[PDB]
Amino acid sequence: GINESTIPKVLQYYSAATEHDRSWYKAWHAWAVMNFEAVLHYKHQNQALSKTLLMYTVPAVQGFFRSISLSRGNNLQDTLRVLTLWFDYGHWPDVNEALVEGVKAIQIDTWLQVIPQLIARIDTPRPLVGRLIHQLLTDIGRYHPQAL
Amino acid sequence: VFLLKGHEDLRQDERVMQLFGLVNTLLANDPTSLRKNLSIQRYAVIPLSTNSGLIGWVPHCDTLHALIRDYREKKKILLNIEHRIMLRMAPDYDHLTLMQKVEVFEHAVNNTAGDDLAKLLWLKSPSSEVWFDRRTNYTRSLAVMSMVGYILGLGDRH
Amino acid sequence: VGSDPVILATAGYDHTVRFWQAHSGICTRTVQHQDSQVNALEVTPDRSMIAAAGYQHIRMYDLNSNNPNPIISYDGVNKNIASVGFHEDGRWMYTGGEDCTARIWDLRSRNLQCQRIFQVNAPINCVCLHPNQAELIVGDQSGAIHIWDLKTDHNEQLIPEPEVSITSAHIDPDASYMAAVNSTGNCYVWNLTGGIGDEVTQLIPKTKIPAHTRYALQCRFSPDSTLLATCSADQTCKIWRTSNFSLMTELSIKSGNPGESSRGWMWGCAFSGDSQYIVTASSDNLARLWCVETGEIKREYGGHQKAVVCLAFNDSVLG
Amino acid sequence: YSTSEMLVNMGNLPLDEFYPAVSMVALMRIFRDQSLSHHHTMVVQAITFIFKSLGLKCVQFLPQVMPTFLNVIRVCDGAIREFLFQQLGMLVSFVKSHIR
Amino acid sequence: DGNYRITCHTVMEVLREHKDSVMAVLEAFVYDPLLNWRLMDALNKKAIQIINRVRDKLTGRDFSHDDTLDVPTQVELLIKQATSHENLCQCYIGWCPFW
Amino acid sequence: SNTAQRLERLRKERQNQIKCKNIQWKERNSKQSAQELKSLFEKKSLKEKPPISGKQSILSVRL
Amino acid sequence: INLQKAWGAARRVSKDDWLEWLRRLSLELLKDSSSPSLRSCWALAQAYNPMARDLFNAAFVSCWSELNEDQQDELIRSIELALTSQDIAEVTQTLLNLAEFMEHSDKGPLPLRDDNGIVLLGERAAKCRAYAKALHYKELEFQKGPTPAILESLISINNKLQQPEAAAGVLEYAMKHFGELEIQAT
Repeated sequence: GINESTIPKVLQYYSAATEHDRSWYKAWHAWAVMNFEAVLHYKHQNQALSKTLLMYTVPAVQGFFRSISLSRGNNLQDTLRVLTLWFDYGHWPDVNEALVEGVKAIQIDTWLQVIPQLIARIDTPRPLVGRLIHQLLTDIGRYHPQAL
Repeated sequence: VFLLKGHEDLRQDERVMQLFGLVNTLLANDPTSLRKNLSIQRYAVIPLSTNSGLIGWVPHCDTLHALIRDYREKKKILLNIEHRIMLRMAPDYDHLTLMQKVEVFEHAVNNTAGDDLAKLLWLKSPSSEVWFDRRTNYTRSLAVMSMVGYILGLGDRH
Repeated sequence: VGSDPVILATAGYDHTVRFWQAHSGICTRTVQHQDSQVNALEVTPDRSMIAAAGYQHIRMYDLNSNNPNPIISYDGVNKNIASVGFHEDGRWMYTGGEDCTARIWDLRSRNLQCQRIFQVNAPINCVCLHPNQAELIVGDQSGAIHIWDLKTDHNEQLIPEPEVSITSAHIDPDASYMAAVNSTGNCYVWNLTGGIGDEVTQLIPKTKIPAHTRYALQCRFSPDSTLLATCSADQTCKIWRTSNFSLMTELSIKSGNPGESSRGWMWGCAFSGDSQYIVTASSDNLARLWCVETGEIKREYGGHQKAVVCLAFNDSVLG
Repeated sequence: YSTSEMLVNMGNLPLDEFYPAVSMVALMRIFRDQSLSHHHTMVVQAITFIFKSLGLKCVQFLPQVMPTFLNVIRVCDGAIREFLFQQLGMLVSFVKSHIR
Repeated sequence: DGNYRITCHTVMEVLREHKDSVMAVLEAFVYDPLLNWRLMDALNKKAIQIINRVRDKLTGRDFSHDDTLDVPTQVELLIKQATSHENLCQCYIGWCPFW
Repeated sequence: SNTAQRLERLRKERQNQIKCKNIQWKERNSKQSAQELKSLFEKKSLKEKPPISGKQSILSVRL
Repeated sequence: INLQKAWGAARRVSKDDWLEWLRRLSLELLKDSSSPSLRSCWALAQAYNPMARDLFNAAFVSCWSELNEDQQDELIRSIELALTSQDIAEVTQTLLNLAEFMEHSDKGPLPLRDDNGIVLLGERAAKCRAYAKALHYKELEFQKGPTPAILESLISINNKLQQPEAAAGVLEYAMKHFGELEIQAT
């Protein structure tokens, strides 16, 4: 099971797998989801540090954005796990810089499926994460005003 | 044709429609499930406020309660024969204990043969070839919603 | 009037309780029990008052006089009452309800506060009292039998098998065995506590008798502790023995016609002082008096309109 | 599907008016095809008998006969067209106010 | 036991194969602050156990948390619970248990 | 009048409404008498060790 | 009253004669059907045989109700003789569709040898490559009393109806709800 030593071990295997054969959906998806499950294990540990969860949150965001472009039609899980980190750990300076480049990198016609999730958190009380949502919704209005 | 609803919160119904869309995609790319043609029928849900909404109208569909009711009234059969028997045997049925309600419930289902739905479908089939095709779809469409509904925890399926 | 050596009463869904006598099948008195159904009834040790409890109220009826009204009534609980019972000296009354509470009621008209509340996680169906009147057995729908001790405040939890609810549990007055049945007909028997002095409340699994393929409703011993009658939903009652648990006598009310299809279950049984004749109350709107040897019934009472699910039968100590 | 429904009487229509309904759909089948052009002379002489025989209960058959009957006159040619107008003249004399 | 049961086995295998996909959408539903108020009858403590129950039902650890049940056995227990007379008689009158 | 009939109507039904004794369940017990509970409801009448035979006298006059 | 002459021929042996008998019977039904609506189509039926085939069900029910018990009894034994005389698929289909038409009617299915002859049509539609009808009659037989022969026949029908899962449930019924060590290895 996922332990304090098993988690570092499987990251070496997943990271080496991604570089051997890039442009593979099952490689980036597996590596990205493990980091998301790694921070959850550490999140439950300290509730019963900023620099202990940032080492796993930053690679997780990058991994999911790469996997989104490799699916193109069946990426509902990938585009929904990004919002989980965006709405929780997205107020760090090191996370926003990764999010701003990811949004522009991927096609605009991907956030249409997650419109109800975006509208549900327009009123986030954190200005650093709040303004990024408004600008994202404005871009969707320019291209697809009939859906928003 | 839509169905303008009032004093109902349709935001929850919009979220479960998205969930059923994911399940349809999962069953679409499964070689053993795609061949059996397994899918979940959906209808458009467009909420307008915190207590209002707009649900699309699905044609050629009628509720199960009204379907059985028409069959029984045509055959000169009371709509609540099963309920009348239980009250006749024990007027205070609602206040009985768990073991006593089983005796009343089991007696009612033995004196009445439940085949109204089985004969209802056949009488509405123009030919036997159509009848078999419709019955196959019914069997495997009720099974999908049973397991999907179990995971979602659906209740009040009157 | 209850001024007779032997009395018998039946009740059910007819909202009335009929009093009978063993000498002849006539009916003596009819009492009123409105807007409720009688789950189980028992008579006080003084033989001057009967107890009938059902659906959140325990209505007490008079026997010496002719009063068709519940002179004494109890309230407070929010669910049905599974069973009632009394101490041998008539001090306190123990009742087990569907609200997962097996409490004790005090009959003293003073602020003595001799009442104790026991809480369980599942609704209970049967409540029994130890023959020494010092312990208590409570069984819920989860199949876990709880042995409650009055001296202390700790209750042992014993479970033979989960997922199956138990329906009845009784201890022979001679204190030789302890049997219980569940919703599948298995009648587990445990050899009772051997520490009669300090009440060490130890139990061991004695035997398991496979019978009553359908639901099992009620099991009860005999005053001589030589028999064991176990009711069942298959319209049959079987009387066992304490020597090697062989079928002493098998009783049935089945008519043998497929058109009936379980016309009525067999709910309760009761023995006489000499453990010779038994009285059974079936759900066919009538009760019968049987014999353990000839098998053929003795009398039949048919004054009820609806089914009867409870009967009280007691006499003098001499037998 | 509606035509197949009538052939089995899925609506539990009584036999008093079931016969005109099943007869009407059978006649219209050989009436919508130009291949059976030689049978159009006698099929109309039978349709006009059904309307006359029924009376006031032939109104519900108008949505079936009329759309096809008007199309046939447009496409047919020869001596049949003059004969069809007289038959159409008798049809409007049976159903009076429902030809709107 | 024919077409109905075999269909149930096929559906459950797909759901257990794609546990992450169906869990992600449900988490975004339960953890919505403005949408879980009707299910609230810590503040989010009840939301935690709801997700745990769903995860158990997708892993077979629902009837007994000690052991893991395979698809054929899990479906069999669901059928017995749904058609048992003890559970049906407790249903509301308007639910029409006899029908 | 009208309320005069109603006032006496309640009197007639009140006569038959006082013929029953009701004992409610008060949420109290001998919680503080933990040591005294050994004899209030814990008599433990361990007796009747000797058995007595019967001569079928219960149903001797019944049948 | 003259319909019995159409049924009572007994000289039909060749395939063409059976086809000619069917159209002779169908034409005679429209001639006297106790209905002006059906009588008017008799003239068109002669000049166009296919328009009389689909009217066979409608014409039969009109005249059959008029006949009394004695006259309608002779029709039943003639239909039984007709069904068990030839193996022509075209003629059997016309009679099979007539049986289904009567079942949907409120008057009930037409009487036959035993229980409206469900056994007869069950084995008759099998040779006509109409397994939808054959399965329906087999299920009716099962509802009366289950037998090992019926269970074996149900497995065969579902296999050729492209229902492997439906046939699998038939075996499970015999495994637990039937005698043990009786399931044939075939």
